[PDB]
Amino acid sequence: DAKNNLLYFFDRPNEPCFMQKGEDKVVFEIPDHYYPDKYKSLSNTLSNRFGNEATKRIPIRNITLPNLEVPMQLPYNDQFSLFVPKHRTMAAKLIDIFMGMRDVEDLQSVCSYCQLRINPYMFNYCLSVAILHRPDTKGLSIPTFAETFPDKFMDSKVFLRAREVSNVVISGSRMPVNVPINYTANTTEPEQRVAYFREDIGINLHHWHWHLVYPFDSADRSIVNKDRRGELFYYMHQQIIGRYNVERMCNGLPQVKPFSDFSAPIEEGYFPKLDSQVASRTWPPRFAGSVFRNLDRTVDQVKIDVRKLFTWRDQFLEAIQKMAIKMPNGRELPLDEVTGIDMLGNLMESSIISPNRGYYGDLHNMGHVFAAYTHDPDHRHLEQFGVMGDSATAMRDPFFYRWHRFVDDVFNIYKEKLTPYTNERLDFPGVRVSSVGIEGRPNTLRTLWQQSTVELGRGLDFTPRGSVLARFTHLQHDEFQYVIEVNNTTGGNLMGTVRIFMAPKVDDNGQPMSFNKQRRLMIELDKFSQALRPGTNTIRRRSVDSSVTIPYERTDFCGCGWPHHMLIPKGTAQGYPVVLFVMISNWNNDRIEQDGSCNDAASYCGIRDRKYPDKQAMGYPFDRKMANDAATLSDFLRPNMAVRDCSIQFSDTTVE
Amino acid sequence: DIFDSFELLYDRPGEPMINTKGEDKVLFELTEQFLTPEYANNGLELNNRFGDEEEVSRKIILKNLDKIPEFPKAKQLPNDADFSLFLPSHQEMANEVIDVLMSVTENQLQELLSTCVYARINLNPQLFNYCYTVAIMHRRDTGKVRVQNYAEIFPAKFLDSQVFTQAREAAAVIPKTIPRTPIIIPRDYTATDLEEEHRLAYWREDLGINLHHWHWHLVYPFSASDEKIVAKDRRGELFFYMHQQIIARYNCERLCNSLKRVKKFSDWREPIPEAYYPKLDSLTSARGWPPRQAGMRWQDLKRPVDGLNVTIDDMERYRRNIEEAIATGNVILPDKSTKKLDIDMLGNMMEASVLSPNRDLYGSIHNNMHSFSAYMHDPEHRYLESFGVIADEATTMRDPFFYRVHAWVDDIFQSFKEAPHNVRPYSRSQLENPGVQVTSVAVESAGGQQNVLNTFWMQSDVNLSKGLDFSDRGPVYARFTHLNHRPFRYVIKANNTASARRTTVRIFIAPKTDERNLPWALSDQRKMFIEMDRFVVPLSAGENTITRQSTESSLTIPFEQTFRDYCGCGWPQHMLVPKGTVGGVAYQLFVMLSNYELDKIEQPSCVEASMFCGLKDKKYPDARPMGYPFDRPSNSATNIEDFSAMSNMGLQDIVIKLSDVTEPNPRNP
Ligand SMILES: [Cu+2]
Ligand SMILES: [Cu+2]
Ligand SMILES: [Cu+2]
Ligand SMILES: [Cu+2]
Repeated sequence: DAKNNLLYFFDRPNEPCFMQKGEDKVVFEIPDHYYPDKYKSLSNTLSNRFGNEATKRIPIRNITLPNLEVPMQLPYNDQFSLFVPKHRTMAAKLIDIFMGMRDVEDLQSVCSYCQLRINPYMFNYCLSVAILHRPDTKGLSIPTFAETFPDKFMDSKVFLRAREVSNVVISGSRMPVNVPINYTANTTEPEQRVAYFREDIGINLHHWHWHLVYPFDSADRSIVNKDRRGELFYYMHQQIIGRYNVERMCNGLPQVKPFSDFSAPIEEGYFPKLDSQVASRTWPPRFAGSVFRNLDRTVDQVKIDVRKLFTWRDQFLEAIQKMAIKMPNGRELPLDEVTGIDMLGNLMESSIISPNRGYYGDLHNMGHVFAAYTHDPDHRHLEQFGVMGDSATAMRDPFFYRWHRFVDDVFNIYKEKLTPYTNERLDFPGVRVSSVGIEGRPNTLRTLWQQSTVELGRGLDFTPRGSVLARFTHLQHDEFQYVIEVNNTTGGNLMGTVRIFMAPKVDDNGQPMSFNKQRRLMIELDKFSQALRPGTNTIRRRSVDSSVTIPYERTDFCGCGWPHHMLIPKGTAQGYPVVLFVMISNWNNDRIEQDGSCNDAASYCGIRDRKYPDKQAMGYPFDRKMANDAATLSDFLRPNMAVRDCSIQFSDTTVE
Repeated sequence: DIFDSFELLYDRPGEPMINTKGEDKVLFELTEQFLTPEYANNGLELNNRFGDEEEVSRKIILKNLDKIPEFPKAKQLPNDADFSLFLPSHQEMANEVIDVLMSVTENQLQELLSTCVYARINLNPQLFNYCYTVAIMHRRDTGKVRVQNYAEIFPAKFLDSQVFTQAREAAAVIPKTIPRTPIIIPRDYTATDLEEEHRLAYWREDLGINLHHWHWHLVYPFSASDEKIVAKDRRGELFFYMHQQIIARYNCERLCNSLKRVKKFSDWREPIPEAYYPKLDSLTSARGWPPRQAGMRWQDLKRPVDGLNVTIDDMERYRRNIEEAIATGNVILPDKSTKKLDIDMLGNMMEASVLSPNRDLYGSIHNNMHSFSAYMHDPEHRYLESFGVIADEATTMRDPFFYRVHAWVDDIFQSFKEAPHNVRPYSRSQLENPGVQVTSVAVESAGGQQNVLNTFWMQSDVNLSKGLDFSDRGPVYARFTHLNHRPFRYVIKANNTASARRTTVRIFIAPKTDERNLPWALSDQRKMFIEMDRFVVPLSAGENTITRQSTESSLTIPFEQTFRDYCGCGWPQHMLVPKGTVGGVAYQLFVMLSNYELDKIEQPSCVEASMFCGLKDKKYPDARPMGYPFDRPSNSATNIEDFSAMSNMGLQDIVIKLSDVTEPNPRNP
């Protein structure tokens, strides 16, 4: 109960928790000394006011109050982001306080005290981390972040309308508030052609949830120290960039250009058109042609020149040239075959488990901070950060992909130094995959637009209770089934890892690609274990069972994962040519033996508090190159692999 | 009680007329004629439900509309869009709606109210508010309607966006029967003093000054379908003079803050160094007013939805034409005939107003300067963004760049004043007042020294409840810090040997030294003299003592008129005196007793602040050129001491001293 009572802290985050909570009109018995200074003199009155007609009163246990001086340094009405150095310090302290409470009733009591005092975004974040790690709050799910703070995910005009519906339509049916799909720029903006991907609520949520579950800094290194999280940092973002590039190519745009010269103008501006109720202010835009400028923001404890990014970049290229990193003791640590990419991920992000954070810096994170503050690099204008500044919103900005293509280019310099996989490494003797395909018009995928609803009523502060739906339009695909034909010629049962990817057939200039190029555009569709009899086998796999995605209705905690409706690229009206690829590797050499887990969406998210369930490199078999730069995918193929030409056909039609 | 119904149509502009309006929960009884598609099937039921609630004080029954008002242009502006007369399409919409409201039969007030209710329900709230106010001000039957305080109705135009979530919390948490604590507005919210331009924020962002600016443009619009509305007495000259004095006042403040006189924006292809991040969000549109980063430049405007299709080349052509008119002394008319240029005509050519003699040729330079400057982030609508604060009359004065624009416009007017073939320096007979000898001038303060003005900081409350859409009722105050001064009086002694039995007292002040700490040339200091008062007094034969309280200034309106305790037009009394400095800054007090025979104008509620505002339905009450005697160069004096030797003029060194303390307004609730 106390455990389940915690969920009330995700309801109406800007309303003081002495007010009625939930749709059921419950109140906490907030003690008088918990009331904020401004309300202390009226605490009797307010208590009576909100307790009137309450269906249930929840007692608050008397505790020794913790010292909140550190986390109270963030203004109640500021934005919160982990990218910002001082926000890391404050969040770690508050997480440490939440983790240290002896029991759930004590945790409830301290949460009520904090809710009334702490920045609501920081409170939300730290309470969520605590709920995900405390042994006594296991099997508690975090209420969907997009319904707690829906203004992070849609045009601020939505809330105008929603506040009107909520207050005026006091009886009878309500129509959903329409969420405009095209709103940040005109048709006359090329970048607007892929706004449906950048601004997708499921994609932004996956990004929030991934960083929530794999934080780069926290209260204890053990929260950060998850299995292969450095490598997963690389991979999850490599796949984002792959997916985004396909999308660009479906819409007549060239592939994203990396932001590798940190001094260059950022040609693509972005006007997010978002508003924050917590911060009581709109998000600042970034005008076209803006540049990174030297940072000195005392309030954020960030101070760093653009020059520094060049220094850090050069240090990386040198480490990769030597395949070795400088250590604090003046000696060197090899970048070895098994853990090299993981080390690099932690060096680059960077995270607290970086081998040498002092020297190698915080390159990727500072990139977000530079980009987020081009308009107010020294705080003279008292401006908050742009959307690049917050992991819930950063994917909205075309610049995100330029930054991540740069970061992925660095990781890829290392990946291309690794020895190509030998035939023996790749092969699964006795197993020949004769064909792969998609059932149906065979080998055809269909996409279209779909309208779905999200509930706004939990996140719309100081409005009447009741349902206020909003209706959004997003990409969607028809469901389908893979068919794989395989000969087991050995005389006994074998276990395989089936690995499914797709890539564009041609590049942005309409030309066939070498393997070394195309491999970077292989987007993961599935990974699963499969039993294989003597001799012929027909494997049928449903699109809905993908190891990459989570279902719509999804949105224990089990919220990380690519949204299912974005499993396949938009394609085109004429039919977009892709290659569907399958490999079956030897499961004996891939599996990890280990023990009630949510094992949804393991490809990009791993398995919470377990080992990443595949011994192979993330993105196998495409993470390494071939020796021959003119070699093609056909030249790659080994007997346990198969390819099929497929088409993705977009219908510019909308369903409900 | 019909007048109470009209006043209520101002309330909560972003709310429909489905629910009650006002502190007192008054319902407008809707009928089928008053529905919108949004509420087509449920509207009347909902309205019935709201009026059936316990606390509803009364219900307004509306007269049936025999003919539905037509708004073919104005209905095209979405309700969640921002409205500006600098956009040609928005001006056309405003003229359409004003025409409808003005056309209702005189004294048919139930028909008028139903027409206005219909307009409100079917139109954009900023557009409605502007047009309704213009109609209330100009109709002959609406004399008893109080135009609601603009800062109470659209407080987002005046506040820090960050006040609003706090306001909504206060209204929701504390019941309306119990006072809510004022929300304190920081002194430094648009910037800190890391930004040098931020030193002037106290002045630029002052609510009283921005309210005045808004009301001036309301009284003196540049366009209407009815030329009678635009063609008020000497409005072109007043456009010059009012803005010249705004620039003079801002320049006085700049010199009190270690800054220089504002630099005109005359090289229109260069980048603009001044940034400004206004911190204002529209409650109508949900959009932040787009800021301006340093180093932007004007770009050709291609925004056909706004009616803006104009290039920098066009602006440069118009400016060449105006400069040629000034250089020759002649304006070219549409038939190619000429006419002699005067200051009133030039004001109308520059703005431009519909009174321009040749709009095809001279364009509308000042209005387009606002446009260009407000859209540098989105000149072709690629980004689906709207205009910056510089394009709204209520907000424009907040932006440092407003002053660069107006410094150039003023420089254009000064080029006309300084050109001997256009304007002749005053002769002795125009300046003198035979027999009148000013023997001393002083200022005195209760609790103060002789010849010292004392300034300080004050915190005052404004109620934002009426503008807070969908909040519970009851006052919610924002508490803001503004400049103020201790009350003072002028004491002027004069010996009258001759026959004058009346005179106009004209009082101006200016800093004694320039940016170099050096005495001014009069040719420069004349543009720094800020008019403080102007008033007619009797003179007796022999010795006279003229005493005038600072509170009597014909420039200003009292606090209780600017704010809730031509009503809104007038400089706020708390900004009458420049800030000065803690150490004290030397100023020069100039007083003139001018010849009434040449001053007089012969012509037959609230305080009327005629210096900037003129008088409703009357001629501007002083016959002299606006800014006299400093509107033009002297032909016989190169410094103010020599200028002032004339018998009817006096000059006295004073000190403006800031006391850096903050006190509460005694008028606060
Ligand atoms: Cu990320
Ligand atoms: Cu990133
Ligand atoms: Cu003006
Ligand atoms: Cu102007």
